Amino acid sequence: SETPLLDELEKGPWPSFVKEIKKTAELMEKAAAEGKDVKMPKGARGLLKQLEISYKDKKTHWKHGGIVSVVGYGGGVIGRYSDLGEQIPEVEHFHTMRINQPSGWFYSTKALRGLCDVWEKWGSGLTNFHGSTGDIIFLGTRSEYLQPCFEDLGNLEIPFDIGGSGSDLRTPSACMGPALCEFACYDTLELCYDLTMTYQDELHRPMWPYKFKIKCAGCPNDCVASKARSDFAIIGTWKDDIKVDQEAVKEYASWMDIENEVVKLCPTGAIKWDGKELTIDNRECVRCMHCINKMPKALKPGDERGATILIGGKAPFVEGAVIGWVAVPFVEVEKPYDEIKEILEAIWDWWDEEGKFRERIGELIWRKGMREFLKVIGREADVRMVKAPRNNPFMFFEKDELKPSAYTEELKKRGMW
Amino acid sequence: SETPLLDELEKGPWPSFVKEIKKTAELMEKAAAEGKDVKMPKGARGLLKQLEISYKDKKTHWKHGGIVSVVGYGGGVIGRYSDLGEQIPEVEHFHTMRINQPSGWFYSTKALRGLCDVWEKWGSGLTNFHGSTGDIIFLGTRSEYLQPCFEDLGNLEIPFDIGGSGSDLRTPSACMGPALCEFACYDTLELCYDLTMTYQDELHRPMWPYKFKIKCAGCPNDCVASKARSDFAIIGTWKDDIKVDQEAVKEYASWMDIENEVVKLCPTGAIKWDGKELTIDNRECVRCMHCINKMPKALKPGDERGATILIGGKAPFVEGAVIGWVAVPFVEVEKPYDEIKEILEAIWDWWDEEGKFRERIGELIWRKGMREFLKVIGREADVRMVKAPRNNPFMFFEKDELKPSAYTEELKKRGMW
Amino acid sequence: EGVKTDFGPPYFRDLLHPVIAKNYGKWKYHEVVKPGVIKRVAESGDVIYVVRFGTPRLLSIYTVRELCDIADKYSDGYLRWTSRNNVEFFVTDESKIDDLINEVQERVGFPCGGTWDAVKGEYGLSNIVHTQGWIHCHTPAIDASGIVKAVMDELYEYFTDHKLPAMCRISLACCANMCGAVHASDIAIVGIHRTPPIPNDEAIRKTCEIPSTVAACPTGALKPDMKNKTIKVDVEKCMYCGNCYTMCPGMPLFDPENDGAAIMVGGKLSEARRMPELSKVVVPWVPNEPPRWPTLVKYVKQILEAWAANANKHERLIEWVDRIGWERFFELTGLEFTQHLIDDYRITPYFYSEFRASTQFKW
Amino acid sequence: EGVKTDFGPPYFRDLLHPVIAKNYGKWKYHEVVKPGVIKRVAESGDVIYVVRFGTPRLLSIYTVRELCDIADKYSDGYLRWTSRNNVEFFVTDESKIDDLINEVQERVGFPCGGTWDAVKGEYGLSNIVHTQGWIHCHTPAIDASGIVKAVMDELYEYFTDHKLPAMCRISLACCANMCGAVHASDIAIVGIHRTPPIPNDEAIRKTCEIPSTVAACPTGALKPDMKNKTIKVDVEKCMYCGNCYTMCPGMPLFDPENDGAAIMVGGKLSEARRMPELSKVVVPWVPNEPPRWPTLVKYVKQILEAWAANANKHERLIEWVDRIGWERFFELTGLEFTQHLIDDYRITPYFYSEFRASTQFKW
Ligand code: SRM
Ligand code: SRM
Ligand code: SRM
Ligand code: SRM
Ligand code: SF4
Ligand code: SF4
Ligand code: SF4
Ligand code: SF4
Ligand code: SF4
Ligand code: SF4
Ligand code: SF4
Ligand code: SF4
Ligand SMILES: O=N[O-]
Repeated sequence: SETPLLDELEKGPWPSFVKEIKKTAELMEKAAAEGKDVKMPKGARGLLKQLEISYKDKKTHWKHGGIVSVVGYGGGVIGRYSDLGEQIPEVEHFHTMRINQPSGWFYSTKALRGLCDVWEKWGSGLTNFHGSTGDIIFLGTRSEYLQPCFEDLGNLEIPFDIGGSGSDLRTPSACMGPALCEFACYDTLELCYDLTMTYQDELHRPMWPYKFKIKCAGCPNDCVASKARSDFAIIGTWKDDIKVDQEAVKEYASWMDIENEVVKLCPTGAIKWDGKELTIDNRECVRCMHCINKMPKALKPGDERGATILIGGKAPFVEGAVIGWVAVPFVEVEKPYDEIKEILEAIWDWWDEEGKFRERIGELIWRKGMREFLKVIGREADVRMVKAPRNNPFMFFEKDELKPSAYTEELKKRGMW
Repeated sequence: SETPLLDELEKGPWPSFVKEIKKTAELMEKAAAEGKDVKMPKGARGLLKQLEISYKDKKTHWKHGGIVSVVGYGGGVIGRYSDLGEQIPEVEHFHTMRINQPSGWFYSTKALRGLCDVWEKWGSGLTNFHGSTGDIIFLGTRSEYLQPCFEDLGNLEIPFDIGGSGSDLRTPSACMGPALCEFACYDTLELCYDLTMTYQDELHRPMWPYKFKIKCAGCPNDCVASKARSDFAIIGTWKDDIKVDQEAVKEYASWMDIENEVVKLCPTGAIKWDGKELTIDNRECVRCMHCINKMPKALKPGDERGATILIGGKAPFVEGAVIGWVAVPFVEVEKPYDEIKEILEAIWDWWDEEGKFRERIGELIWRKGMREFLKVIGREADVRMVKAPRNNPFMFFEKDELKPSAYTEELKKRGMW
Repeated sequence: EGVKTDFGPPYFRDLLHPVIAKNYGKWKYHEVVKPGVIKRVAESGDVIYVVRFGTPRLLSIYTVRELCDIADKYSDGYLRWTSRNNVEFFVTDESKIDDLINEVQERVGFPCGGTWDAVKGEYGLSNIVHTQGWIHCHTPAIDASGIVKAVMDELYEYFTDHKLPAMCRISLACCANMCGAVHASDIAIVGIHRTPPIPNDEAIRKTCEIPSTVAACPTGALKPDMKNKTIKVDVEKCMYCGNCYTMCPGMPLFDPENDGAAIMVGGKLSEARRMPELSKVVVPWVPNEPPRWPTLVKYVKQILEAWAANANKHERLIEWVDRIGWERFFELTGLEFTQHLIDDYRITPYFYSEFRASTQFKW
Repeated sequence: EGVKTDFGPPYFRDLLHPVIAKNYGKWKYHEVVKPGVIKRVAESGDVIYVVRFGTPRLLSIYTVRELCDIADKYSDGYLRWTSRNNVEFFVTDESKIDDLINEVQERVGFPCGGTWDAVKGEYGLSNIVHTQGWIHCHTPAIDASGIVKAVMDELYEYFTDHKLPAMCRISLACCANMCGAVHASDIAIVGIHRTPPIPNDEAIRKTCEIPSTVAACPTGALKPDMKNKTIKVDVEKCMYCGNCYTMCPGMPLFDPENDGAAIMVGGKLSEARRMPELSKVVVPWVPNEPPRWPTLVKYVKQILEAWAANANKHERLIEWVDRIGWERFFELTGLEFTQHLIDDYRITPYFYSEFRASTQFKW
């Protein structure tokens, strides 16, 4: 047995990745000997053997990556070199290309086939579907194949451009929203595609202090984990009354325990049911979705729709893990999204001019404070930004908020104003 | 009038501090004119006069204090000098002396009259009953009178010592406890007296990086505000079942809305009332006092009593305001309180050794971590100490917790172990 | 001989009314009879009435002497103060309670009250814990005694009766040292500055130890100026805490026109029903306007009135907000939210939010 | 001529199944048929059946080709993936539902499931969002796809059915970089180190950019060498985050023996019933044990099996803890609380705790 540890992971009910890898090189090496235009046929097996050794050694066998991209773009290709790069010569390079995904990961078969032929010619055959950020991951290629491969993606009948990496606008992503879902408060997919197009430059050519991510969720259920995994989370919401179908409720309440499962679970006691009628107090609704989740045949999001902007989501490095906090309580979402774009560009001009090296936006706001952030985006402070007012009196005051005094004149006289 | 702004504050129904000042001035001047032995007859009126100038300028007229004390102590008197000493010489010096109060501010008239007799002779006649830390305040005397005043205090039939100030143990204080209160879980007055006398030297002779405050509350209602106002908050609690008189509950049940006022207000749902019997799931009780507070004829703290120690309570400066957090879930409080004294002395030795200039114990624990603190007091980590476990994986490990490895041998070989 | 030292406070047990000494730790129950009057019943059958009066805290020795005569007449020569500076007398003869209250009212002008009753669920406003202000302190932004007097004149009826639905503590600190309980009070008045220090180089040199003055600044606003052996302030980083002035007389930042008070709300110390909580700023600033401070008093009463009008029984301010939210809180109190109230005090560690700042836990 | 650039992804809108296209953003309701099949009814009366399968995330292009062969047979040459890396099929004629379910098992061996119904209140464990591990990443402490295949074997059952009282997300990251949803999942597996980096002085001068390496350290354990032109690591200040190694190849902290996973718990993303919450470490370290990682799998199951056994309908892991407290959580799950679990990550600001990390608010 070539792989007496990876082998024992081809066993069991859950579909094995090892069998996915074993299958690939088996079919790439068979292809090559059939005269097929394959440039890395030993792709997966190079990877297979390196993986078996790492299981033995319980350590990685990849070393730091030398900068290598495509022509004209700064990002989208993650380099990688194997520290066994001569024992296993075919893993000397095993670079990944991040490929931009169609909004909401929708595909026709045509689109995917065209993707497959390119990677089988220029890559290892191994992919990832999908990446956490959203992109399709083409897994394992060499320095002098990236450019031809991208010429080919870019000459496909259904073409694919590169995703983003490094210090740039990452590939935006969006939940299925209006494609399949009846809670969708706006067209998540259109917004995501539009944004991705508008800021192509910003995505392909890193110039920023660090990376900036965007995710679009159609309702507060947040099916793309936007608040946790993007710096700028656009979460669908509504302002008027939840729409209630009163006969529909009655149906539900023939069998479903509406009192324990809905009333007693609403976080603000906003929803009441007396056996006869369902009442919602919308002044007391925080729009958590639960009641609509429970009874989608009865309850709908209200008519006056748009989205809340949560700023600053990020993994812990350097200053701690962030679930984004309220930046813009409500914003309209209609094409070409100029209200959203004004925000985005103001934040980026400011972040580029003020940010440190590898400082995420969330961390700049923590550094510079919310008053500067709000001034930049031209919005007023709003109680909804905080869970509670400050627990200490150490407030800054604008010099113009101060009453003119002998002391203020003294400060001006000295040049301390 | 000489004092038209302060005269305003002789109006209105609340008793007036300005009438207290005026009464003192009038009667001190009258005692001195009767030939009584009064050294500062003009002290009170000069305070009055300077206060009126302060009300007009809307600012303090006291300057930064030079140092002053009684012979043998380095704490207990707060020097204070008026920036108006030439205009108003009678307040050129106006030091306060802090006088250690009896536990729970219990007095006899004989004790108080001795204090009034000595203060009339040596000071302005003005007092605070009491300073926030607990001390009697003797408000305003001269440097030359401090020592002779202290000598009279100590020679009274019921003598009074000076309290704490500076970087010392401050005067401990206590709630009335068992003297009057049926909720008391330990002898607050006795513990306070005992700590006061045990640590006289630490109190009278500051030696530490900053101040340290101890406060004794007989039960979780915390009627001395220990968790906010002392570094070391000794809070009475119990370990066994609440005691319930079922007849008395029914007595309450006849007029009180037990369900809405007791049952629904219990933080943990621990207490139930079905119209005939009351039940307490004591494993679910967090001993908040609410039910006992509500039904003191019916419910009592359990028999297995002691205290919880909360560490670190302080005002904001420098690193922020602190309500103390659980250091010691349960300790016994019995004379001569060796386990409490052991904890204290361990903390004060560590803190004296590691503390920075003007670092409170709270800040030191923030700086060094709870692991070091717990080792210092020889206690083990307990879940009751946190509200939630850490929201990140950046944990320190003891070198002895690590599996022996080639890498650990490498660290030893280099002297990094 | 040499002077006696290290003898400590007189032992309290010798200053206790004989009925209190006898029944110490053997009480059956207490019962709030009427505002200011609490009956305590011992297991022995002894009954003691504890009668409470409000005081201005600053007392004349002649007042203390007056209270002594009263205590001799009605409470056998024994009394106590409370932890909020109210004064209490102990009466065995219930037929004498009213004679006492009337004699105190008349002789020293102190009102009977400052109590509350969790049993009936009816609560008085007690005394305001406050600091020295301009009477004795060198670093105050506001006066203490004038403001307490002004606020208590306006809320007087709340002290003498049990008119509120839950406990409400009001406290005052005359600067951000916060010397008392402002940091954990239902309503807290806190003195602040709004202007940075102007380094006086000659005073800093003569009197200030530079490194420990520099380290007292919470924001990094201070740096040493080696060349001139002094300190420079970065005004962009200064939020006027005054801490550098506590350390160093060459760092004043007082401005009588811009010094003032912030109002904070929603602190809680007791465990009952809900965990303790630090107070939170809801009014950034109000000016000093001696002797009556009408703007400040007006906001304190506005806040208290809105709370008392909508609170359920036992629901203290922070609990009321737990129920309704800050959005409705700012609406019902008529207060404006501004950026000042968004917390930016950077030095405090997040992990403190994960420590258990309370004695509520399960065994 | 030059290569086409800056053209972006293809338009989702032309890649939409005809029935989905016509009825876009005009749906009436969904209705889970049974685990792995969601019924979707348009406003126009149209009915489309969405059927969900597990995928390994890592996929051969031949499996992608074979997923397309199934796609022309059962869903008109149309399919999507979900945000959790499952694959969904768009069936019209609802007899065909079962045949597809069969064929997919027959071809790629991907189980039907990963669904839940909020309406019923029966929930399935869905796929595990994971990272790259030893397959491609050069700073892992654990391997992603292996552990993922190992957990999903023992738990497999939960995926194919609806055997849970509330939603449960499991997530994995292979280092502290914490890619994926790992800081906000009900159960999280986070690769850690336990060993400080031994600097390689030769690699630093040649590859690393000193000042930004030192500046990358969250605890300040790093300080540059003036001589020498290297970086020294104060062992006492390093918590093995591995960040220095990201910025500098000469800072390895790998120790095959003392690398492992921490298990974290109690995260939440959705708003429903209770606010979003970051994950909390509840098990400090479990070893790497290729190939099954039995000890990692044990604690995961045992943390899950004990929440499942106790949680009310809709009560997610963090909501369960809201209910019992942490004292009871540790008991019931059979876990040990050690000092490692008290937070000491200094740099994070307390004020973040006062910000509203949630869309839940009133208008
Ligand atoms: C590709 C992907 C692995 C995966 O399969 O999940 C990935 C893997 C890497 N991430 Fe990431 N991150 C991936 C999504 C994420 C996410 C989640 C998301 O995007 O939705 C996070 C948490 C959200 C966030 O960004 O904070 C994430 C947080 C990080 C961290 C820490 C960021 C921080 O500020 O704390 C590093 C940042 C760094 O060192 O550059 C990072 C950087 C990296 C590097 C470039 C590390 C390196 O030095 O090589 C990764 C390359 C591995 C490779 O060769 O594929 N990655 N990373 C993920 C995206 C697939 C895609 O391109 O579509
Ligand atoms: C007199 C008293 C105010 C009052 O009238 O009630 C007081 C007054 C002073 N306090 Fe205080 N503090 C008083 C109790 C408190 C309390 C509450 C308590 O002890 O119950 C606190 C909050 C808890 C704490 O200590 O942190 C308190 C926190 C402070 C602070 C902040 C320390 C910190 O860590 O942030 C300062 C700052 C300092 O020490 O430099 C301070 C320092 C001062 C100074 C010494 C500063 C000064 O000289 O300007 C005060 C003297 C003024 C004077 O001339 O009389 N005082 N101070 C209180 C004590 C008298 C007594 O013996 O009973
Ligand atoms: C006399 C005094 C103790 C002392 O040693 O001096 C005291 C005495 C009592 N306290 Fe207290 N408390 C005293 C200050 C406090 C303070 C400390 C403070 O305010 O600075 C608080 C903590 C404040 C906080 O929570 O923010 C305090 C929080 C309580 C609680 C909680 C109320 C709540 O609902 O949260 C109880 C329970 C109750 O209401 O029955 C309480 C209950 C009591 C009881 C009823 C206990 C008993 O069984 O006798 C005592 C009669 C109070 C009454 O008027 O009904 N005591 N009590 C205190 C006098 C203050 C005054 O003159 O107004
Ligand atoms: C398929 C998918 C959308 C997409 O691919 O773009 C999705 C789809 C739906 N989600 Fe979701 N959610 C999807 C990711 C999520 C994830 C986000 C994530 O994990 O990355 C969760 C957030 C996890 C968290 O909160 O930590 C998520 C939080 C919800 C909520 C919250 C449940 C709760 O009680 O807390 C609802 C409520 C419900 O109906 O149960 C929900 C319900 C829904 C509904 C029912 C909406 C609707 O009206 O049709 C969709 C049907 C799924 C189902 O099984 O009932 N979905 N939604 C998601 C991919 C996951 C998968 O294939 O397994
Ligand atoms: S976030 Fe809302 S709209 Fe988007 S998929 Fe989830 S439930 Fe549907
Ligand atoms: S949406 Fe949420 S908060 Fe609003 S009523 Fe329904 S359950 Fe309650
Ligand atoms: S703390 Fe407890 S024992 Fe002390 S007075 Fe208050 S209620 Fe009584
Ligand atoms: S003391 Fe508090 S927690 Fe315990 S039962 Fe009474 S009300 Fe409930
Ligand atoms: S609060 Fe400030 S002003 Fe008032 S006494 Fe304390 S230190 Fe002085
Ligand atoms: S006033 Fe406060 S913030 Fe300003 S310089 Fe001094 S200490 Fe620093
Ligand atoms: S978590 Fe770390 S190891 Fe895993 S993929 Fe992300 S960067 Fe690589
Ligand atoms: S491992 Fe982390 S903590 Fe240690 S030196 Fe590197 S960056 Fe700093
Ligand atoms: O004397 N103030 O702690």
